[PDB]
Amino acid sequence: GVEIETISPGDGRTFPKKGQTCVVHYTGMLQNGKKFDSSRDRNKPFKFRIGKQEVIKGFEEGAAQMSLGQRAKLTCTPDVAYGATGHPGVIPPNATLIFDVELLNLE
Amino acid sequence: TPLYNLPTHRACNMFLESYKAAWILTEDHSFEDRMIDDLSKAGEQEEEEEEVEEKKPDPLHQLVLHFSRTALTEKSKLDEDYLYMAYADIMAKSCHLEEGGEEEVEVSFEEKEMEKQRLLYQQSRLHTRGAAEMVLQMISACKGETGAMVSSTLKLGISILNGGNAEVQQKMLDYLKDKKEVGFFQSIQALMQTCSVLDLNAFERQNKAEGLGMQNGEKVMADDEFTQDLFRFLQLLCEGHNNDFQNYLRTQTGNTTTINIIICTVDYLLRLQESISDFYWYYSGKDVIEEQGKRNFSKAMSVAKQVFNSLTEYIQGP
Amino acid sequence: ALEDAHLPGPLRAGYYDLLISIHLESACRSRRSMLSEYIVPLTPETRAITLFPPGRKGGNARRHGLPGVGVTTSLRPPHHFSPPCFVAALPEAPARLSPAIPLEALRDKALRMLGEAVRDGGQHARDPVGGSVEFQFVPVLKLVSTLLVMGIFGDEDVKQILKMIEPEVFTEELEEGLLQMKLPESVKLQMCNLLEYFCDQELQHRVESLAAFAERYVDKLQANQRSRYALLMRAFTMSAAETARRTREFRSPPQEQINMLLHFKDEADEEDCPLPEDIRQDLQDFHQDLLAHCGIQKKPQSLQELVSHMVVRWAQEDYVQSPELVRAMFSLLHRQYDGLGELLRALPRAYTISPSSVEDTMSLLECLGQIRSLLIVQMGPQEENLMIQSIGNIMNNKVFYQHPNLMRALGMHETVMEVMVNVLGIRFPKMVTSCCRFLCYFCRISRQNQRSMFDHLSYLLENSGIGLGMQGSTPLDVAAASVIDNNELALALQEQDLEKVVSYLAGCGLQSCPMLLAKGYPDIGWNPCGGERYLDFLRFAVFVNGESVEENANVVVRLLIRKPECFGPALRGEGGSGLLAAIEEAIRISEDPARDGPNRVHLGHAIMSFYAALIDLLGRCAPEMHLIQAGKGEALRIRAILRSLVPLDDLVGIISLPLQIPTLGKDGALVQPKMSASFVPDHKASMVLFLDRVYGIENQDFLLHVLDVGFLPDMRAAASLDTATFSTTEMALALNRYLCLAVLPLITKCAPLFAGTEHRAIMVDSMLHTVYRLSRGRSLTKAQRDVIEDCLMALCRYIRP
Amino acid sequence: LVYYEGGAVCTHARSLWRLEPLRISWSGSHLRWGQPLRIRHVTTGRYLALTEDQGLVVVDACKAHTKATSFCFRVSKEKLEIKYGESLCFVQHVASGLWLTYAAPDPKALRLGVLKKKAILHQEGHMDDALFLTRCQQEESQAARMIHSTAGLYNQFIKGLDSFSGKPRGSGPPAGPALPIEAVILSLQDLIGYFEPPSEELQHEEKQSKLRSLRNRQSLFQEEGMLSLVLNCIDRLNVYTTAAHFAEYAGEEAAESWKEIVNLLYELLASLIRGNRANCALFSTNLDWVVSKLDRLEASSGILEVLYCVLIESPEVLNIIQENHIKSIISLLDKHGRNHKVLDVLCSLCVCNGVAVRSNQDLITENLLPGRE
Repeated sequence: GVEIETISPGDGRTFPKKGQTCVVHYTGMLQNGKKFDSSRDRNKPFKFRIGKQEVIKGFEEGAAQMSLGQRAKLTCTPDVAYGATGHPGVIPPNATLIFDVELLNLE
Repeated sequence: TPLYNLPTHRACNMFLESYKAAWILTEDHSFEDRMIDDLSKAGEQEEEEEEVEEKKPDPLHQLVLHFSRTALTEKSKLDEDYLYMAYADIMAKSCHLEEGGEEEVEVSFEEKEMEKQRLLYQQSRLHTRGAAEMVLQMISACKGETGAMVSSTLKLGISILNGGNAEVQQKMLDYLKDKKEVGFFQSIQALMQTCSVLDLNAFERQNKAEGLGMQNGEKVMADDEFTQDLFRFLQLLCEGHNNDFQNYLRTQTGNTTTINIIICTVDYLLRLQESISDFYWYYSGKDVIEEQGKRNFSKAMSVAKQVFNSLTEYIQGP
Repeated sequence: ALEDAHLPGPLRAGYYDLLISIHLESACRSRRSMLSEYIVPLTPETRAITLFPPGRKGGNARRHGLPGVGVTTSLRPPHHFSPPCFVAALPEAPARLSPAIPLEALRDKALRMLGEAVRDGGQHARDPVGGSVEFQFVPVLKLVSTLLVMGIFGDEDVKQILKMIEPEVFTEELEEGLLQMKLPESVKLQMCNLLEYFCDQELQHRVESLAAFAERYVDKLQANQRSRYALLMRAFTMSAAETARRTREFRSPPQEQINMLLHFKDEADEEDCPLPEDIRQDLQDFHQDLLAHCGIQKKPQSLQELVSHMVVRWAQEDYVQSPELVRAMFSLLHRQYDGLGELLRALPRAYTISPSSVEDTMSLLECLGQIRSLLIVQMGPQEENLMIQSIGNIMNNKVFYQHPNLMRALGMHETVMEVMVNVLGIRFPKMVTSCCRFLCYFCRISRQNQRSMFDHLSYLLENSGIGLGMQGSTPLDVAAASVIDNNELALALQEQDLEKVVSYLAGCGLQSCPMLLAKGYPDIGWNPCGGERYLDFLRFAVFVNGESVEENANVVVRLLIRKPECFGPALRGEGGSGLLAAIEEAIRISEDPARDGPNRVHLGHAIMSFYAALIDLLGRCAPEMHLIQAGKGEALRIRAILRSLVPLDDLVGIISLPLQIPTLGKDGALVQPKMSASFVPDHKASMVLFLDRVYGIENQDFLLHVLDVGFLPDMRAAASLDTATFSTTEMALALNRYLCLAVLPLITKCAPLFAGTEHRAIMVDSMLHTVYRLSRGRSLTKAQRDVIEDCLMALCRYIRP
Repeated sequence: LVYYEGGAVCTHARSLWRLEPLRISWSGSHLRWGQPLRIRHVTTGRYLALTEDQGLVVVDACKAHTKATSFCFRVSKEKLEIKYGESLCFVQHVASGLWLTYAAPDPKALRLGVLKKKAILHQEGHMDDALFLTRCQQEESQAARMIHSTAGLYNQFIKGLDSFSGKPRGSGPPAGPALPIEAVILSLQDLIGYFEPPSEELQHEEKQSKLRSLRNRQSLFQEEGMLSLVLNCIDRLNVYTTAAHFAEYAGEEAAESWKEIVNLLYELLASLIRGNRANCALFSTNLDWVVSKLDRLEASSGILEVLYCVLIESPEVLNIIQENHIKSIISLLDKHGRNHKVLDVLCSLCVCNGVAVRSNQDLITENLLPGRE
């Protein structure tokens, strides 16, 4: 499963359903606090749809669970993540990911 | 067939090819002498610091030193170098102006002397910097392989040696005797062995192919210019009755192995004579000699004439 | 790290190189590879290009524009990048793209950084950035050069770069330029790399202007020619003059016509050329302007003067110790003097295409880019699959067979040849087959492509091997395609290459095939399958357009008799058995399935396919009837040698022996074993060709004997198989083809000999039955039916009623 | 036995023969027609001789006597001076009627594709018995002698090691004679000095000449087989784990130089293979041999240098590098410390001669980057 913990209050009562675009500003790291994604250095928000399964299922469920303008820490287990496959040179074949996500500008 | 029915792009391509073949190619531009003079100008290299002469060698000197370095670099085989070929052509054209002159009215022997001094000065501009050694290291590194590199080297050497001047003859002899290497003469012998002669089988193939409607001098006695350049180079080496070179060609003193260029020349002459005899035996029956056969005979006899002159030079001095 | 001013020099250079490698190197390399050729489309944007800038200042001419600042129309495929994201789910697979970075911001950052570096270099200080002037300048120059060659910078950016390089010469109608300050050797090398780009831009501008002028001039030439043709055709009064003018300017190949039109440079040639004075003066003015631009005619006023003066001054100022730097300066200096020669050598790669084919041309360039890029990578499975797809797209593209000249100019044949050589130096048989089939198709496209591929015929022979030849598509087949049906190329073939192929044929006949002995097939001491390829290549080399090349045939037969090992175990020496013994042994070994097995190889079929191919090669090498009649001594000698080598009785017997015939059993259709250790009529067809070339049919009695024993059983078998169920069998068509190609034309040729039969009546009547039934047969080609029909009439012309 | 060979064996050092007249004074001054003399093999030290079993053989000096090893120089098969070059001569064994000649061409030898022409001594002989003489350079003459001496000394060393191999020394020293460890180390230092790369400060021409000289010397030694002998010695010493073990099997006075001998052997191997592509290519089947020894504490720098020299010169071994090999290489950084030479080795593994090895790059990436350590 995916665990969600709030960090800052959000707008609330605005959860993206299937079929919208969403822009997020996220930072993702290993279980041992090893940063390997940060959308802030690229200075562009990550754009993704819901229902196309382009992003991993854990990230999609975590993003759809929270509301607009909310900052949330999402812990994704390797089962709902790459897990054994991982990423050569990026992610070990067994790791639990922690991603902080600030959903904004729902469309 | 008419042009006005053709598409614009194909006609444009044909126009480009025709214009390149007719207008651009036939245009003549002379820059070798001017560029050589500009490179030979020493600038401030003798005035900004008066400690050591040629502390900053002339740009032409640096160029020839770079080519000599590329020659002396140990490699499995030589490789094509368009820059080297172009620069060798430029240098040969620059130093061959007086040799080429760049019925007749009366010309004073003093005028002949003045153009001779022009030629000697032009040859000095090149051989006072290392060209005489570069043309030997090129031939040594060629390893007896025919190509544009060795052709350019032979042409540059001939342009330097025109007149058979003792300065570059002595410089070449001193370099050879100091280095005591065998690669130079081994390459010369290999290049002489891989020379071509008349081939009547290829001539018959060419005649049949041309007659059937599918002509090329490549079929019979190609590389004749290369052969003439080789024997002209040897003749210019032996020019002036230099007994030192006339004996060093026969015997390589000091070297662990020796090559007999005289015997190699005799062998090539014998092969050429056999080819000409075969051509005679083929054409004896025919009443009228075909123009192609006349051209092949002319080329073969020109090569044979060059060979004899070289031999005479070898022994003209007693 | 790019803008960190206190970082150590090594780390600074490392970070610059890392950025360039991981964000720009691949696109830069691809663009650099594509920059060699100039394929300019024919568009109004193309025709708007002029050699010299217009006189905007007023009454200004022969004023060069700023180099690298202009309109470029030659086709360059665009770059491709992918956003670096690691949150998307991770799934042959498509090739990944380079990571993306903001280029518009990066170029401005680099330009401002270079300006700051130049200002800091001008203002002398004891603490340079990076620890030294070299560490301060080299990385910035490298980044600027990479961006400039990639083409990110705009016109204003190029103007600013030119101002930075030299404010004086490159001004537009104080600050210290990068040229004036003293610099180390590395900075000089980077600046030479910078200047090479502007020299290339000048060359490209010249070639594009030439193409635009060609476009403008061709239309006027065509209109003038049409007007002159309208005048000439109407000129019926002066018939002789009209005919002479027509023969001179019209009724000629377009290339010769345009050469005659353009051959007016000399004053004498001007009178001969029918072009008008204004039309000629246009070309004269353009040629003069081209010479002025090329420079064929002390503050420097142009890039050529600037570069020449800078190189000479550098060489005078110091004795350069860097061979790379020396080569750079001298190569740069040579171009400025020989500008015209550079254009002369660059014109061959120029090409003009229609505006409607630009999309497909861009697609072809994109496909070729991947093939060029995969040369530097060691060959693997994914790379092989990518090249398979790229080659397939190349074949499916329509421009491939519509612009063979453009394909040759791009020279993709050499590229695929080097790919094949690398993979051969067997692994990747699919890659080898794809390369060979691409080369075969390229040869089949046009004759000039075949001639171009012919220059590598001998080298493919060295690359070839027994397993390589046994591959479905092989360099041996590539050479066969490059030499097939070309009389001139067959004449231009070389006895050394023929000797090499004969040596391979001899070699494959002395040992068993490694593949078969590994799979467990019994050792026979020779490779018939190996010999098939060489025999096929030899028959292609010898026979062209239905006639035998005498020289090639004589050389081949002389080598074959000089080395008898090429004849196989039989027909060689004292231990060599005859054709009858060989084919009977093949029949018994086919009847014994255990010997045929360790079945796919069918060595039993291989044994006598070898001899059939050898007989076919000898028949194609046989001399010609006109030479025999004229009595040429060499031709008579060759025919005598072939006669001694091959007896007539062997041919007659092997023709006589029958083959398996499919029937209908209890299930309604019995077995039909063909091409699988079984006799095939094609072998007998080759033998019949041999019998036609040598051992000709001249005796009526011998003709009727060899017919009644050898051909009538096959005709009756075809008559029986003519029924629908029996005609549906595949080998019935093979028998019909064999008959119509070998037997029936022989009967047509020998029809006059048939006149005056003695006691032959009932057999002649029966063969008439067979021939007529075959003529009215069903499920056969119209050409075959016509052959039988004309054979019927031709034979009837000489038979008593 | 003697045969007929071809190819690079002309330049090889096994074709050298030394002449020794039976006299003593002025032996090297002049040689006479028909003067009895002995012929010696420079590389092996065996004298040409006649035996009742075979025509031409080579025997040791102990068995070399006048009745068999004495030969002479004649001409034209005549029972009843000599130019070094441009001359031909016939050879007769002294005190025998047989003449030097080769066996009739063997069809089987041709079948085997072997040029060997086993020379057998008969009186009848042939008409190709005339032979040509040609001397060789003092460089090769010296090198063959060093090869012979080094082979003898190293064979004695290997035999000494094998003498006590398998039986611990314990208290009393091995019954075999003491190994010549001082001679071994002195010869190792001499060979390391002999195989030394040219200095970069030298001029280009002289540096290139020295490079050619070093290359041909390395080629001569490797074709004579000194490299295999060095590898055998290295295996013999690596049989023992430590100097304490080598003392328990050979004594403390012999084990005092164990580490020094091992380091000298590795340095000599690196000198022999450094810069020679042909010599480096011979290690394609010894990748395990050079990899499994990287973990040994002694001569770690030497074995790393050997691996680096092989990798930066042979493009063939990079197609044999495997995942376990790469993991073993990374174990050096993991266990020995942060050394940039290992990173240089990995960089050499990645790309060679402008050709990228995707498998090597992927393996290095996957086994190094993800750990973030």
